[PDB]
Amino acid sequence: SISMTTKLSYGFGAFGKDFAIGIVYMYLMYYYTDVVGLSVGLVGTLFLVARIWCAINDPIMGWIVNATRSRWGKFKPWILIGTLTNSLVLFLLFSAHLFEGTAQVVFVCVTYILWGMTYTIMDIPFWSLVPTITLDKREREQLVPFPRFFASLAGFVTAGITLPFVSYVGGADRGFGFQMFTLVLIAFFIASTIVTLRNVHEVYSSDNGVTAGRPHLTLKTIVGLIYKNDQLSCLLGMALAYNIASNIINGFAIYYFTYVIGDADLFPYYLSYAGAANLLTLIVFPRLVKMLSRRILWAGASVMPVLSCAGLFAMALADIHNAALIVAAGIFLNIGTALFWVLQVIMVADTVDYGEFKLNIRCESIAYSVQTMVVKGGSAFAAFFIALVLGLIGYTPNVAQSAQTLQGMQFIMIVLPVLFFMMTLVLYFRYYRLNGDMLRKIQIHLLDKYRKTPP
Repeated sequence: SISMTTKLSYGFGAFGKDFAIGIVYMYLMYYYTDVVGLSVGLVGTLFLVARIWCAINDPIMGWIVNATRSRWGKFKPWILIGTLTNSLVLFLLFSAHLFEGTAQVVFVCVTYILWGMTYTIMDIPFWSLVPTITLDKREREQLVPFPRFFASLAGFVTAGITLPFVSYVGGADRGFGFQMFTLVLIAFFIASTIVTLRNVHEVYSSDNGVTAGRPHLTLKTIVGLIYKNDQLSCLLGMALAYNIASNIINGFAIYYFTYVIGDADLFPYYLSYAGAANLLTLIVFPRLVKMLSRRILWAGASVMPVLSCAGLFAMALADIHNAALIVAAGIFLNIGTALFWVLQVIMVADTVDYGEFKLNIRCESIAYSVQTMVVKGGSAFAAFFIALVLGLIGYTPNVAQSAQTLQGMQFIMIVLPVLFFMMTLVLYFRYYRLNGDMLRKIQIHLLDKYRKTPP
């Protein structure tokens, strides 16, 4: 029933959506420090505060999107505004190398936080289009792999050709090449936004006379829809734990690839094989959901990175530091993250549907606001837990540290993501219920309701 054109246009939309932020996530540290000359402490504090601010802003953006009424619906206008304003703020962000002194710092602080906010404006409604397109289990399963694959491909093409571009254009003057590549990103992002706005046509969307929308809602009642929707709360917990675990693992990988190994011959192969695994598991997700249960795929999504953690734990117990083990851990982690993200989008859709069922309110913006809130709070809480463990083990900041202290810090860093994954799976298998006959019950209920309600 889903137009192949719709799948591919939403995929290109996701490509442009993530191709504009991968550069930030991946090289804003290197820009701010190696090009602009700012203290690592300042940059880290800014990143933490901004992630907290975005997490708090997310539900406000959900309230805004839900209470919106326009010609193109309640999502497309905010999608366009977000893309445009975020492109502007991105270019301004990577133009920080011009100023100096307090003028620079202030600039850097404004742009960055604005960027965050702006992207939030763009992010929530985009994904909220998913539950308004299908409403069916298999259709969602074979829909969301397109955008997830395209997001991952954007991230990996960034990691691949973002530095060669900055080097070719400008040369020496790294800020200039950065802003030129930024313009490239702006072009792709706006093209993708136009594509998704024209082609993606929301079907079962709030705004429709039959879809049980309640636009005039308070912030109190809307944020209460999160707690009242017990399944959306389960999703909140699951995704928060999974994001904390994956952020801790990614920070460990960054630390051991940037500072420790020093063998620059490895990271290319690690990235290549990780991207291969991720894109392959995304391509083959429509298959294997029928071959293997939805629950089974969630379990595997969290278990594969647990295998990666165990492998690198064995690696740390010795000092072999085998590159084969590194690439295997990366492959497993990437398979897990792909499965997780696909199932997570499908589950946000399922949860907005279950909210319309249990309650009588349809609200996609809030569920995907929860998604983005959790995406940001994951990094926030991972940093919090790492600082907690450091203070507990007595990690003086960048001063001489015992050998066993460092090895134990590494071991506990390996361990606690396993705890978070066990938490995700406990919560899933004990409280989640949207994978079987329940899903079809919700579907038939909503479809019959729409059929009976006067349009």
